[PDB]
Amino acid sequence: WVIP
Amino acid sequence: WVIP
Amino acid sequence: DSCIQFTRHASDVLLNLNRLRSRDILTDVVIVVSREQFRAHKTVLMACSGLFYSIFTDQLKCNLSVINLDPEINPEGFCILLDFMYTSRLNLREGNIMAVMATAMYLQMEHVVDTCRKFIKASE
Amino acid sequence: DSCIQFTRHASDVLLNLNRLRSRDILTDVVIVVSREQFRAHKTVLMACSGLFYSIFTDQLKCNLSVINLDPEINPEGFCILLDFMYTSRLNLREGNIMAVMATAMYLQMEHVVDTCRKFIKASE
Ligand SMILES: O=C1Cc2cc(Nc3nc(Cl)ncc3F)ccc2N1
Ligand SMILES: O=C1Cc2cc(Nc3nc(Cl)ncc3F)ccc2N1
Ligand SMILES: [Cl-]
Ligand SMILES: [Cl-]
Repeated sequence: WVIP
Repeated sequence: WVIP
Repeated sequence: DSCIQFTRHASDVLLNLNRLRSRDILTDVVIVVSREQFRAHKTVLMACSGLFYSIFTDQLKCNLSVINLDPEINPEGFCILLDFMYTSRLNLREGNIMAVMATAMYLQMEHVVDTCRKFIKASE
Repeated sequence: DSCIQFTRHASDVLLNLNRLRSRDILTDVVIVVSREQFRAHKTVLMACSGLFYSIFTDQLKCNLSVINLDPEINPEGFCILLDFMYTSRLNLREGNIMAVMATAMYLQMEHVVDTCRKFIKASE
């Protein structure tokens, strides 16, 4: 999961 | 396009 | 094999499937979550959720155009997860995390259940 | 928004859609390319091809379960492109590049037409  |  | 691969293909496919959903093109099921209704594509639901995969591989249920979820399921939680299915983006907030995690457990969306568990653990 | 994003989601969705195709689950159209038949999901075809997007948004054609392609289309070229739609991988070879490029022009798959043009230019 990432900060888009 | 890339070499997978 | 000796194939070449277009990096953005999967993301571009998903973006187009979400555009079809927006535009109500070839949607083939209504998911009912108490008083709310959500239109979607069975194949996208099956590709994202272990519960929908089991439902639409059943020889009788595969033919239904309406699926009613358990009355305990929160419509906002379902909406957030449906948007995630079609976009890869999850609108996880302090005010919705419990409903989102409960919905993802029911729908059998293991990566979502995983990030919810991690975000909850961090606040404890 | 303040969403989080699961990097592998789109790729995992596409992998599952290809598993449904393998297993002939919820396929809803047959594409006929002379003597050959290919089963697929209309939504995946529309998401990848400008021609299929136009076909299945037409109020009459959206309801057809069989689509016959132009007799000039090469079945192997179509097969290679259908596999690309469901996997992001293109089996481009000296022996098939002309048929693949012609098929991608007909199907309106601009990124494929682009890599074919580049590979042809490099050999000239
Ligand atoms: O957490 C999750 C997400 C999820 C999706 C699927 N989907 C499919 N699985 C297979 Cl093997 N082939 C085709 C599919 F559409 C099954 C189980 C689960 N569990
Ligand atoms: O080279 C290409 C690939 C391609 C795919 C599509 N697909 C869709 N386009 C839109 Cl805007 N919304 C939903 C779709 F399924 C249209 C045109 C083209 N041309
Ligand atoms: Cl997930
Ligand atoms: Cl393309």
